[PDB]
Amino acid sequence: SDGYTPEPA
Amino acid sequence: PGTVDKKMVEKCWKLMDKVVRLCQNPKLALKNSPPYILDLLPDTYQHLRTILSRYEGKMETLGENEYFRVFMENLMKKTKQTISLFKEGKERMYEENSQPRRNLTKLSLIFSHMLAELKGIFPSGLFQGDTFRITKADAAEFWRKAFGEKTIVPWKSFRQALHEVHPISSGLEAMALKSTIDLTCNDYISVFEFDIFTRLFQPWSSLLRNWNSLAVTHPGYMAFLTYDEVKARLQKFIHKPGSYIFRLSCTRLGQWAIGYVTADGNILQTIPHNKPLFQALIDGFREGFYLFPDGRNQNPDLTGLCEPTPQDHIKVTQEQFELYCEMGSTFQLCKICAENDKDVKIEPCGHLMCTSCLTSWQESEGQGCPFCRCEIKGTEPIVVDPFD
Amino acid sequence: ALKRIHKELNDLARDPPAQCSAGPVGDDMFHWQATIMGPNDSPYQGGVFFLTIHFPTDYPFKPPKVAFTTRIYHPNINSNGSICLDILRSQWSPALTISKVLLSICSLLCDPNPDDPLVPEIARIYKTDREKYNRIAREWTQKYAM
Ligand SMILES: [Ca+2]
Ligand SMILES: [Zn+2]
Ligand SMILES: [Zn+2]
Repeated sequence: SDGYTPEPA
Repeated sequence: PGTVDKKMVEKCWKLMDKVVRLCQNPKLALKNSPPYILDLLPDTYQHLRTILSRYEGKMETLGENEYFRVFMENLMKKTKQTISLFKEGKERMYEENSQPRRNLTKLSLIFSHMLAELKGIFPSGLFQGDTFRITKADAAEFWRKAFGEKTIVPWKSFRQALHEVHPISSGLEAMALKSTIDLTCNDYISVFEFDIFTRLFQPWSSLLRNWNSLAVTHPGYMAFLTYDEVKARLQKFIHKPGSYIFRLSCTRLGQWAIGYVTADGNILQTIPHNKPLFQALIDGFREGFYLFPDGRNQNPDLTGLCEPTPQDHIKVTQEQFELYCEMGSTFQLCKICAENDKDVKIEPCGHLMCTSCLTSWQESEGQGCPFCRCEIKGTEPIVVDPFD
Repeated sequence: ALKRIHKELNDLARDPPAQCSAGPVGDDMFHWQATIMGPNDSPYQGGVFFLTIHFPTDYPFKPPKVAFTTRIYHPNINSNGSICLDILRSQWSPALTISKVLLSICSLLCDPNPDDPLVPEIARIYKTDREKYNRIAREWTQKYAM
């Protein structure tokens, strides 16, 4: 929960 | 620059402490997120303290280490710089858009960069600098040929060495590069900083062309920007989905962070891992997500550097072969899953495996090389050509 | 999963661990039985212990489930045969082999880790009266392991 999400697919 | 006695390591402490007491100011209300001063300074102190314990009675040989001398000088200059930032800034410190305030954020970045560098060189408090492992191997070979086991070199010494391989065509371009690569802003280049930049700008072969295309000429590149700043900047674009920008990630240095606007108007931030920036930018454009850099209608064509000199193949040796046969299998095969040929090299460690296993390990919340369990700072795709 | 499990079982019959062996039960390659002869640096000396090994389909990115089928008196192993051993949880890595696991389980017999007990009762004995421990331990080998 660091602010970063997974790459857009 | 000057020799480090324990009176000095004392002086830095007193000085870091003042910078903290300033930032604790209720009127300041600094946001808690990286980079965050009220973490960084204490944590740097902790780490220094840790190095000191390790050097007890050896204080003579620690004082003489050049990297450490340079660190403690820069660390002092920077804290001092921060303390007089407040002094002259007065109340303009509390206007979140104030120029003093932006300088304070620039400084937060730097303090962060300094601590990461410090942990890199003295991981457990013991000086590893001479043994530091550069992630990318061409990069490694460059540094070692030019600088030996040196942990740190003056900027002009770095500029001259690099120029011999990748030509810097001007002063302006040289200044832009210094500003990009000198993260601690000390006029020196550490082997650590070399690592970050070569990771950021790979492949090594097209490293200056890469950096020109991704930073110098690119409307989406944001130097010394913060996750919170990236969010604020894209706010003006929340109505134009496909707008995107990108910056160094501070919590994982040497990795890229891409902010973008989504079909429904949210600002999200992602990290390509193990994947080179351009491919991500190329795919992201093609796939609709990364469209208008910093909002601009025009998006750069990076297909230019899409055509890198291929990494070689490793070619198992008669020695290896006969060994893997007496073991019952082929060296070429991934000794993790046992169903695949090794397609990827873990860096810096060098260990070989199949990408499926690498991906499954990482997705499994596993960390570091499944073999030696050193941290995976990089990946290079490869092919093995068997002995037969 | 499979092709890897198959290989571990091969490499296992090539270079057999000392005081340890393992292999599939029936046709099920995900379920093995293992034996560990309690080492001579332990009160379990001269005993013979049975374990089960269950390979999750996650394997080898998740560790195997290993447990004692034979009763053993130990601070790190309970009535259920469950073993508190680091490499079986947090310290797992996919390059590890059953051979390594077993070997370590043997280590844990010679030298238990009471700072992290499964059976709080027994942990206090091993620490306080070590003779008392060795005695019950040798006795449980007597009964169950011999
Ligand atoms: Ca620097
Ligand atoms: Zn594999
Ligand atoms: Zn490794």
